[PDB]
Amino acid sequence: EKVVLHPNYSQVDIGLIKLKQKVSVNERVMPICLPSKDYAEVGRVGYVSGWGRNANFKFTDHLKYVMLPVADQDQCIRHYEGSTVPEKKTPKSPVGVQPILNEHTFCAGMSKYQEDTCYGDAGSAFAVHDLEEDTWYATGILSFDKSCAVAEYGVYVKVTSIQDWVQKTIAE
Amino acid sequence: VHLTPEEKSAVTALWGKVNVDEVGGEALGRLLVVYPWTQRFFESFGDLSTPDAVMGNPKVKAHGKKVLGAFSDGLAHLDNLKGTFATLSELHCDKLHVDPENFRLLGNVLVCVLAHHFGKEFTPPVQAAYQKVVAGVANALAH
Amino acid sequence: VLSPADKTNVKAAWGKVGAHAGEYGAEALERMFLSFPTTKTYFPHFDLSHGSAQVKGHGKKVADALTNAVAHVDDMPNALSALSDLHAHKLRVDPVNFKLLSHCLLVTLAAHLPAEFTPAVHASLDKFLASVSTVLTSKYR
Amino acid sequence: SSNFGEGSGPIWFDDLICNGNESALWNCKHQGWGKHNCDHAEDAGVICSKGADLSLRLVDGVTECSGRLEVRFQGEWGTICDDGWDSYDAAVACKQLGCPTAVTAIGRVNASKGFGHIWLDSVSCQGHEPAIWQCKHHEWGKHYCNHNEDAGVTCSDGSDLELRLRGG
Ligand code: HEM
Ligand code: HEM
Ligand SMILES: *[C@@H]1O[C@H](CO)[C@@H](O[C@@H]2O[C@H](CO)[C@@H](O)[C@H](O)[C@H]2NC(C)=O)[C@H](O)[C@H]1NC(C)=O
Ligand SMILES: *[C@@H]1O[C@H](CO)[C@@H](O)[C@H](O)[C@H]1NC(C)=O
Ligand SMILES: [Ca+2]
Ligand SMILES: [Ca+2]
Repeated sequence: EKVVLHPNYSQVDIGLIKLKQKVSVNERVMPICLPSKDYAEVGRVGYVSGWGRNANFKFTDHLKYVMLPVADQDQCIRHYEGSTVPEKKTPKSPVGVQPILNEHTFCAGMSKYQEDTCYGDAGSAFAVHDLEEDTWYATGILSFDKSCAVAEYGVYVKVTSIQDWVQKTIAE
Repeated sequence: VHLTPEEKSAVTALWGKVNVDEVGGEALGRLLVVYPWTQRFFESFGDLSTPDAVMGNPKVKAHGKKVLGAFSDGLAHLDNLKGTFATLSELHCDKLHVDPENFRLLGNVLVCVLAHHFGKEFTPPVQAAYQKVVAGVANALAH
Repeated sequence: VLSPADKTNVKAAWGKVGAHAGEYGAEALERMFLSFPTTKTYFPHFDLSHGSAQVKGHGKKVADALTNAVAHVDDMPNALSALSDLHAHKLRVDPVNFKLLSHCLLVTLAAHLPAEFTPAVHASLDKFLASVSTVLTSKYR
Repeated sequence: SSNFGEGSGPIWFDDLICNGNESALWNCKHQGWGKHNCDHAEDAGVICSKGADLSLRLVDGVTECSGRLEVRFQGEWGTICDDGWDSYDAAVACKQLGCPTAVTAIGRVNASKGFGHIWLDSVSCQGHEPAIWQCKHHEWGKHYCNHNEDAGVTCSDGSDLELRLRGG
């Protein structure tokens, strides 16, 4: 029906898609829940589904997922920018392009098998399974998918940062 | 698509000299080394961390022999690949949940192994024929 | 990601490639064109027949680019920045073609350097070619 | 560049202005105790003389002053990568071993690949440094070289080099 972008979409790589009619929720279609907490604490393993490219750079025919653990924030800016200080940051990305790294984004490294997210995986939720209440939460939304296997970290924008904006957008 | 008689003859001639007991194990070990996520399906094969451990694993060699035998079976029936690989595709899709792209990766790794084994005899024409063969095998083994 | 051991293996393998790099790249281009004809749509102005001088020159250029990437393995995005911009914007080459060319380069290296294409070296060269492809396909849109 | 790993804790000094004759590090002017526009990737590390225990030697050459060049770092012998190894580096090494420096070629004369570590890479000597480690070079052990690239020198007094054409 309509698409609304984040007001600061240069700093918060988020856009919202609204369907014409509410989708029929079943065993194959079901919304993820926006977290009430911050599950992006370092070491937490979330499942990143994706429809993006695979090891042959071919868009995957079947949906896949990986269990990427969130990495230390300082290690991630240091991996892409220079030294996590604005006056010494440099375009040090192992991939050509630079991710959007700020306080609204976290980073998840590759899994134990050196597998990561590639082109076309952006927009996929960093789904985190809360074992206490057995609910799946979109801890982050994959923003930097250009980290196929060269850059060690994929950049995910924190949903809790955008949670206030999206809820205000659902109202209208 | 139908494979031309010249391409079929080239594929058969090159496969006649393929060491069935070693080439398949080499290809499977190379797949597990280059693409370490494929080691996820062979966690029952023992140590698979070091590349030397992967290539020297007896279980990996035996399973590579079985995989290369399946490749030979699909080669003898190049015109009927889905029928010959229905059971294996069902196994991989349901019992093992192997992603179809892993089959294409193993086909490419097998082509690399064949080139490594045969030197300049793996000409670009016979490589194109073998790429068609492995693409057919992977498509018949997928979905 | 390229580990220091992987970088060492790639540097050694490309060093023993040495001066044969131009014809290695020409053979890799020929293998890509024959095995995967869909990659020929990006070369409509080239003579794509076997032994073509134009394909040989482009293979020499590709191998020189790969040599520069190997020499700057720690700064590959800067080494391939011009090529990244070119392939991503002017030519709009789809990344699957980059993976096909990487596979064909690996096949050429295996066929021409069988003694030095060990599984560890094969994995390292695959990782380096994936890094090259990712740098060149990063700006694709 | 935190080559010895990334440290932990508060960075104490940022811009230390030391001319050399200081009794301790916490005696230079600097700009504060804990005031720094740094990260933990900028932790400075040093290598000292009595710890490194450096010495140079030539192994597996046709003469006592030729062959593969091997440098000892922290009690273990290692070779030198030939990347960035040129005639100035060879001259510095030859004058360091204290034997004729009239002509100082590069490349091990007939030595095979060395064994163990490869310590120095891209040594940039101006030709006047007292030894090979006062020159500008990459960090000890930080390189992607194999032992096929072992650097060497050929210290000769411009007298035993002979050239001729044979077979024509
Ligand atoms: C690409 C062509 C392939 C062929 C022709 C092939 C063939 C076979 C054959 C003949 C078997 C034995 C079936 C049985 O024992 O009942 C098998 C099982 C299996 N395959 Fe494949 N395979 C291929 C690719 C792959 C790949 C790429 C993977 C993993 C990434 C894989 C993982 C497995 C596993 C885990 C088993 C069962 C192991 C066991 O029974 O102990 N296969 N496959
Ligand atoms: C590792 C992968 C690759 C490398 C190192 C590479 C390198 C190069 C280099 C050095 C040039 C010369 C550009 C110039 O001199 O201005 C070039 C041009 C070009 N590349 Fe690639 N390339 C790669 C992948 C590909 C692939 C896979 C394709 C197509 C399937 C492709 C299509 C082209 C085209 C169409 C040109 C223009 C040549 C011309 O107009 O004459 N590239 N590439
Ligand atoms: C490089 O050449 C030198 C000189 O011929 C070799 O050193 C000689 O080795 C033989 C052993 O076969 C000794 O008897 C000589 O006394 C050695 N000469 C000197 C001056 O040391 C050396 O072994 C060669 N290195 C190789 C072939 O790797
Ligand atoms: C955009 O940024 C401004 C200030 O940087 C902030 O006040 C505003 O809340 C941001 N937008 C949203 C939707 O939060
Ligand atoms: Ca400062
Ligand atoms: Ca060198």
